[PDB]
Amino acid sequence: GVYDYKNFGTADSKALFSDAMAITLYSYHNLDNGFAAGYQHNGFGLGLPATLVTALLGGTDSQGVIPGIPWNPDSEKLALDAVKKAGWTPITASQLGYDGKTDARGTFFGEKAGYTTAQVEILGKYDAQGHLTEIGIAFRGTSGPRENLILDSIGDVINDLLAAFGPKDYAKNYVGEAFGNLLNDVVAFAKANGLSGKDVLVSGHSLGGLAVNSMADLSGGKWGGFFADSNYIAYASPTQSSTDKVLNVGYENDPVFRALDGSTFTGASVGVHDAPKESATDNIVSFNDHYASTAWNLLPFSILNIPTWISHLPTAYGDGMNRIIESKFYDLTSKDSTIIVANLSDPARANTWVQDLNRNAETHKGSTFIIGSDSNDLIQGGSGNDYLEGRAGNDTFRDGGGYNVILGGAGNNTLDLQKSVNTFDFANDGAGNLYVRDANGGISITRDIGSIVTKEPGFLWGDDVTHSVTASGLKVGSNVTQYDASVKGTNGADTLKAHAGGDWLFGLDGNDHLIGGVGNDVFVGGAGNDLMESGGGADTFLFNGAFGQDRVVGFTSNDKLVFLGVQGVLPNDDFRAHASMVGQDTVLKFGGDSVTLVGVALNSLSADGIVIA
Amino acid sequence: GVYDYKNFGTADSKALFSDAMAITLYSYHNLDNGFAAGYQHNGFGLGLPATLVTALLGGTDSQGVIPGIPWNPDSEKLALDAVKKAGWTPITASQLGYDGKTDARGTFFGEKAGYTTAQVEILGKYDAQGHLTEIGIAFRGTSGPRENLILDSIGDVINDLLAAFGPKDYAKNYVGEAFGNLLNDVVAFAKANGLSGKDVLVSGHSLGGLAVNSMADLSGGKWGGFFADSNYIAYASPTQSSTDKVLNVGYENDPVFRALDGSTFTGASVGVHDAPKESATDNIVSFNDHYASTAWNLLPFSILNIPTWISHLPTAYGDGMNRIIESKFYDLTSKDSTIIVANLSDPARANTWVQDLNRNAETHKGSTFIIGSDSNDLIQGGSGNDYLEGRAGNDTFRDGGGYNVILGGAGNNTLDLQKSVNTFDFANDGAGNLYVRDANGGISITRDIGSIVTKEPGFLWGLFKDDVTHSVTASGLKVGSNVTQYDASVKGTNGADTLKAHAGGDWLFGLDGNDHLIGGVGNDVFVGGAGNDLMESGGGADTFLFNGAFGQDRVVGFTSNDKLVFLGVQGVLPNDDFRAHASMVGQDTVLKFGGDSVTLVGVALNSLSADGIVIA
Ligand SMILES: [Ca+2]
Ligand SMILES: [Ca+2]
Ligand SMILES: [Ca+2]
Ligand SMILES: [Ca+2]
Ligand SMILES: [Ca+2]
Ligand SMILES: [Ca+2]
Ligand SMILES: [Ca+2]
Ligand SMILES: [Ca+2]
Ligand SMILES: [Ca+2]
Ligand SMILES: [Ca+2]
Ligand SMILES: [Ca+2]
Ligand SMILES: [Ca+2]
Ligand SMILES: [Ca+2]
Ligand SMILES: [Ca+2]
Ligand SMILES: [Ca+2]
Ligand SMILES: [Ca+2]
Ligand SMILES: [Ca+2]
Repeated sequence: GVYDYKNFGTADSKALFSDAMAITLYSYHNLDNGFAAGYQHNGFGLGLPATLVTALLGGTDSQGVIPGIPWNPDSEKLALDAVKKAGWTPITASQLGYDGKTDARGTFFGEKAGYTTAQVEILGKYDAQGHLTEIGIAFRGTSGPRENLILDSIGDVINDLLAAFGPKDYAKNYVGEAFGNLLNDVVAFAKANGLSGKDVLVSGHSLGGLAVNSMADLSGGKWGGFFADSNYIAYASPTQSSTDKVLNVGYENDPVFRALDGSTFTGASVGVHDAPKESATDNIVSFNDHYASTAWNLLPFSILNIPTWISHLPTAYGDGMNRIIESKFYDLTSKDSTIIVANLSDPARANTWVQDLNRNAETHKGSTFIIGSDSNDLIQGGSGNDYLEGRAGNDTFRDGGGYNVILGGAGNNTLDLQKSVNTFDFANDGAGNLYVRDANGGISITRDIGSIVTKEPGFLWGDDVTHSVTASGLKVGSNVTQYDASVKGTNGADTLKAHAGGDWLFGLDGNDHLIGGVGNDVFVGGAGNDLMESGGGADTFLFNGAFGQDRVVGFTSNDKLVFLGVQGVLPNDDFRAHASMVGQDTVLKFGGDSVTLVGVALNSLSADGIVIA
Repeated sequence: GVYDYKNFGTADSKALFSDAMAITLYSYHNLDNGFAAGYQHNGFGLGLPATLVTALLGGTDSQGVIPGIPWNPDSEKLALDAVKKAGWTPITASQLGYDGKTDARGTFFGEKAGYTTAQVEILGKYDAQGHLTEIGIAFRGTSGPRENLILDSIGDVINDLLAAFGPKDYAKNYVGEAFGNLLNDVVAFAKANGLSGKDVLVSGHSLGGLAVNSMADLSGGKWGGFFADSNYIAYASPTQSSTDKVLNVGYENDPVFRALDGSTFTGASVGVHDAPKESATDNIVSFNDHYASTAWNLLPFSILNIPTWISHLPTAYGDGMNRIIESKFYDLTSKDSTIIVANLSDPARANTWVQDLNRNAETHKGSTFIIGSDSNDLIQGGSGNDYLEGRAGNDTFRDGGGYNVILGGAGNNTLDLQKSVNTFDFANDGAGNLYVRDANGGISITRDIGSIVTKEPGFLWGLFKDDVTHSVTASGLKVGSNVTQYDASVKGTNGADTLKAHAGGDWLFGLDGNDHLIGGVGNDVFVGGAGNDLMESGGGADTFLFNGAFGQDRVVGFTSNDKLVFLGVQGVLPNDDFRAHASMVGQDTVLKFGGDSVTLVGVALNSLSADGIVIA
């Protein structure tokens, strides 16, 4: 998964992640709530003035920067309710025996001159019998309490500037100078509750992402080494620690994120700074109204260009990245997977195609994941290999080519092929998958998409035609575009045999024996350990999901293997990364799943006969 | 005067400038009205969020950036009405026979791709019979009509960036590209009406300042040389044309003003770029809440720090610089005079002293002018020479020493000396001038200050200090039963007088008329006043005060232990010493200040020393 961490598996990494996000969101106390709401209703162009009104005064359903407006919700109490729902309760200065500053909310404040506008939250996770099981440490980014916002922010900005322009280790020592004492009292508190360093999660966003990396840098030497094996997940940090301890998560179009290298100011710092970084997720795009805008991007991408900071705001971090966590494609992803997160306003969502523009960023490689919203989206895949997820709402998909998985989600979803129905082949396995094969051999596996739009010039001489996806073909009323010749199996073990003319063969679940003929067949073994025999001709073998340990017989020169939505594909992996000889057979391994090409020598294979997506 | 332009002289360059400002303000259509009104109420600190709310939404007495809010006044009708009160009526596309684009307000829009967000107003002044007498051309700075604010602003800023980072001469050609055809129609429309270039005023703020400079650069060679003798007054321009045609007016703490040199982006462009520039007013400060604030100024001054942009906003340009135009000190000032303008919010004004902090600027030289508001101000003159102006409102002054003029204005005004009354001498000519002399000989001439505050030794034998308020009366400073006496005086009349000092030493007040002031062996202070006066020392260590239009005077007996003091006199350029004003005429040294002069009978110029001739 993109957020895999240390040697925690997929699931434990995600749980860690969601906690870090939750405690990071709490540390801001819903300050950008008003912005988020104003933006969602108004956008970031014509209606940007109105978005900004809401950023300051919120509305009936949001609180902006100004406190005590009666018709606003109590966003701060919602912020506390939210963190508790996640399992976290602030630990009082009283429980730690801390003699430093806190405010009425229990927020801890930096200890030394020049660090007094620093903020951190210390939080506990308690079990059923009420024992402490985990400590959360969330460092607040730039900004402070609504009561002292401007003055507090000015302090933070001096600190930010010192990170870039001051003592060489300024950023590294930030947490030592700000919370050295608080953290000794935290070490004592954990000990007293039977907790070690492994039971501590450290998070924060922006300046607080800097703090995360600071503590990681200091953790080997300070606090008696107690925090050395703690969990560090930082969001939108300008810096990266010199350790291997920190997961640095951000949107590649957030200009704050990785602004420094790892704390060095460079020429890149005030422009695009998108070089690959070991600690960072390199390729996550917040597809927001700014990113999508042609007008906005006539201006230079720069941390100095304030409008670009929309991509920095923490609510879109929490909302967009949560949907990456929930995604059906999640386990396909890794740290540097290209992922496009639908983050448009309501009015831009109505007329803007979410797509990989690759704006202001190094060239994206490998497959692309586009993650929709729970509202009606317009999603456009590229000409390469795509994973498009609609989620809820009535979504419409386009895609430019290659090898794709398109999941409609809930709602009434539509795939717009933009071309004549006659340039495609359709098949359906009877188990919720519609296969679309285009004139170039690219295959899309589609689910929950009930309408296909095609352009028919020589029926509508100037021309969209809408086909329903049914068990008997694609239908325009009573008129049928037939699926390609198929043999459908069951979720039991089946023997399936192709006709001489070629068939799509659908094992579905169970260990199936698929017997090709002299024709060009398409083999979909399905889940389970399948035996597939070519029988001659130019055959396609397609592998998707947790496909099993398959055996392929009679595979030749003119045959194609297709891997799509399978485990362990690093950006731009080719077949060689997954292939070995075992005996006389070539095996291709994808996570725990495998294909054995019986009697085929590794050296006879060509990347053009082997598609990895 | 600070805004003297070409050879129009004091008064006509003032009226020119007020015209330039009036049309510059119109071009913005009151876009910053809600900010100005928000700032005045809330300030720029704790109140900054509320200030921005008003900037966007206005209120019941202002319109912010957002159109169509029921309870706002029509700030765009107010702007039209204001430009009309100023004499101007926008000229229509039909009158010009212009085939380009205009919007519902008559505003003209740029002509070519990449200039479509440029805006200009073309206006006409008409006489009593309705004949065109003048054309005004007012280019809009960054921003556009409210209906399209953001997208229009993005275009403008792209233009700003190309001014710095684009083709050489991008700024020079901007008006050529944006409005080349419009200008041809304007030439033809002016010729049609009997006008030449000299009847054209060109103005604009920010990017419109850049546009003033572009048009000046191009005027020689384009549109047939027609506007080569036009009038060019640019506000807050980041650039300066390569010509001698443009008055570049700006606040020195405005980060946009002079950002480029004169079109070149340098290291200083992103910081302080306060180098003297021939075409520009180098030393005018907007004393606003940002400038005042120690916390804000922790942050580096840069066009890249958006808060510093408070000093850029047009209403504070119109309002501050109008007070400059109106000042009783106006005609003392020149292009590079140090001038501090009171621009504080209502909450900042009650507790912040207006003073020359010299923040984020080259060291200020010469006398300092501090201009107040029509509210109650706190004004702090420096240890050098100051001209302090309260205007209306109940004002309070402090001043750190030197030679000063302090005009209280209307209201109940107070001079706070911050030390014992015993360290000052006081004199009064009976004509409204109260003179305050400190322990070092520094003189302040004050008018319309009815209260003097002193800090006196108090309880426990001076451990504690008392603040005592004295009333200025005919017989002295008075506190209850205690009178602080004026220094011994002889007062003349507004006709010709002969006045004689007693040997103990007197202040000799000639007043109007040509007076004969006879000093004695004591230390006298001579104030010939208006008219041509004859003043003889008599010996001792004497002081001769010259202020205003002091006439042609003759001083006899001036020696090495005497002192001349020029205060509030014409033609003192920043940091002038006497040598810029001194010549020999036969046996006599002559000092000249505009049309006024002092002749030091039989003193040789080369025996003089700056110690004995104070110029302020
Ligand atoms: Ca803070
Ligand atoms: Ca990237
Ligand atoms: Ca694709
Ligand atoms: Ca959706
Ligand atoms: Ca859907
Ligand atoms: Ca089966
Ligand atoms: Ca199977
Ligand atoms: Ca076959
Ligand atoms: Ca299988
Ligand atoms: Ca504009
Ligand atoms: Ca200056
Ligand atoms: Ca002074
Ligand atoms: Ca006043
Ligand atoms: Ca007289
Ligand atoms: Ca006289
Ligand atoms: Ca004498
Ligand atoms: Ca005289």
